Amino acid sequence: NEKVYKKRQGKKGKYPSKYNDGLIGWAKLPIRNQTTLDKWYFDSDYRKVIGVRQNLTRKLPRSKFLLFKYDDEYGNPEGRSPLLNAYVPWKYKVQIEEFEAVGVS
Amino acid sequence: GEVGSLGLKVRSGRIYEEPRQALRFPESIKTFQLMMRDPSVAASVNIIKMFVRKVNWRFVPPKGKEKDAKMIERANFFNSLMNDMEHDWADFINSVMSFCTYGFCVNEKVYKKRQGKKGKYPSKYNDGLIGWAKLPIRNQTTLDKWYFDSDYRKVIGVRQNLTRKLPRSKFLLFKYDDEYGNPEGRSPLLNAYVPWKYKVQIEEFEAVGVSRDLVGMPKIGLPPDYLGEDAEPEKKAFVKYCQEVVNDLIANDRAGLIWPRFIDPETKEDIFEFSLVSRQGAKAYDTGSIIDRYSKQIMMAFMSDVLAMGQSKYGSFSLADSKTSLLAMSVDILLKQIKNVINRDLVAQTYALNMWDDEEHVEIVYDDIETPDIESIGSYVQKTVAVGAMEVDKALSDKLREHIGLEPADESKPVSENLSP
Amino acid sequence: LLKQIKNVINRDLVAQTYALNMWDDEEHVEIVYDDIETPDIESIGSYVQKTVAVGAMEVDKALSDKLREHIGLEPADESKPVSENLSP
Repeated sequence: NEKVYKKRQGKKGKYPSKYNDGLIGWAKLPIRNQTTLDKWYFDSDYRKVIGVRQNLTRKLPRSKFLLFKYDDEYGNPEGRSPLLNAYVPWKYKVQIEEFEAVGVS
Repeated sequence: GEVGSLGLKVRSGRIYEEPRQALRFPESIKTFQLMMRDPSVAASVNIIKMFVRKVNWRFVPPKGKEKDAKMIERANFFNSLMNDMEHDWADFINSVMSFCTYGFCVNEKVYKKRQGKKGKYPSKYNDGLIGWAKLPIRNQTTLDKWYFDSDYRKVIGVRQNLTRKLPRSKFLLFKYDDEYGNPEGRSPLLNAYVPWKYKVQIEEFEAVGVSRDLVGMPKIGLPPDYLGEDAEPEKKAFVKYCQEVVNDLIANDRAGLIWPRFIDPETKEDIFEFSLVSRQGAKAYDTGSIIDRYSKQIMMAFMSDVLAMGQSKYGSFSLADSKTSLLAMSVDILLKQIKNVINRDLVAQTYALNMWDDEEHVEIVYDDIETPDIESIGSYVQKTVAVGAMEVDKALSDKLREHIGLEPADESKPVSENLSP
Repeated sequence: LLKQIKNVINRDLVAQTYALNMWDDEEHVEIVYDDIETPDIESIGSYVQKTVAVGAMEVDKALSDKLREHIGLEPADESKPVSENLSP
């Protein structure tokens, strides 16, 4: 979620906002989708490299976004989706269901 | 003196304890991924990780000297610096929780100095004190060889494949069931390997069998002269229509058939033969019951019956309760192991290296996974204090109130009397 | 999962908001979450009512606020109390 910071509070424009205490604030993206991120930029020895592009391309730096890790184990950016440990039952369930429907037909 | 040695296997640096080739580090990693693929194993080793990552940690001075200002300020500094790490404490617990999948997890301590920020590892507390940052972390599949020490006694050192060899005192080792002092410990998957293999085999056989259940498929019997290339164009059209029937026929409402038929005068049998393929037997073994039995055994191995059976009224997830479940007790053992490792390791290193050099150290403590049965605690207190016995003090008054979920009452703001009866 | 988001909050937006706006204070401001559903009042009700008459609990504004918030109310204003003329 690439953070976008609205500036001096005060109607003005760019990303309009209530309050006029001329203080920094947030607006717009977040947003973002997982099908756009192509490459994750590393950092020398691969230690602590939280940066990725969004491939036209919109390569973003490390400190510009929030990343949420589900079951981060080896400190990999993608983490581990809960769907990972449900692949085997699903694949078995779907095919056997599909054989049943064909069988009735 | 150590007249003997706890020589475990010491084959070629790699620990050859496990007599099965598959479950040794070069291939044990794959084997563990394969077994992790299984649903039952995944959920059983996920609930334990769940329970560990559920509780939080807060540094506490020892039983005595808890009123000393030095100990209190040391606890405050320890907690603040724990929050000062670039990876949160919960993230460290996450990285450790590879614990279950392999039985060990290395974590090289990377210290840090505030130095008024402006450094490699920025901080937020300007005191110029030593601290921790970055790794921990580390991967189990990278460690190639474990370096021993002469008589094999107390040699916790390994590489991470000039070289990248790490020293003994630079990383923490979290072993599961260390009995022979083997660095890899013993992953819980080891005593669940066999039921897993049986279940996966039978399940694959069952899936293949379901796939090849060709009972009831249409079979068309044509005379050999029909099949060919020199066959008359009409016969070719006949075969083509039979192909269309085979590939398209369903059980819709206009389902039917008009087949040619001719009982040959000789042999008294029809030549055109349309029928459904039929089997004259039944499968010997009932695979479903077998797979259910093996799944039950797998859940028994990790003592995670609550996953299938459900929450029973004879158990609970509260350690402090008298009805603690077996799996909760295992989680307690794991937490105690983590606590002891942390205490003898990095806390001691920070206490010594940073100077100070005080005999008494500060330990880390953990709360309960779930609060005990509130009603039972209330009943106990009511039936034991109104007679005397337990003396009411500040300790009970804060313990029960935090069991509710609050923090010790602020006498500065009591409740009004007007706003009451 | 809820705690995990709170942990990402450490380096991320609030720290960015705090640091960029300057200030540079040691203590930070943290985000919290409420409960998914209200706890069972009957156990809570049985607890307090049968343990304050013996002692243990020290009655506090926090106690009188959490208990009243469980129903769904807000901390009572002492300025206006409930009347007694009707209360028979």
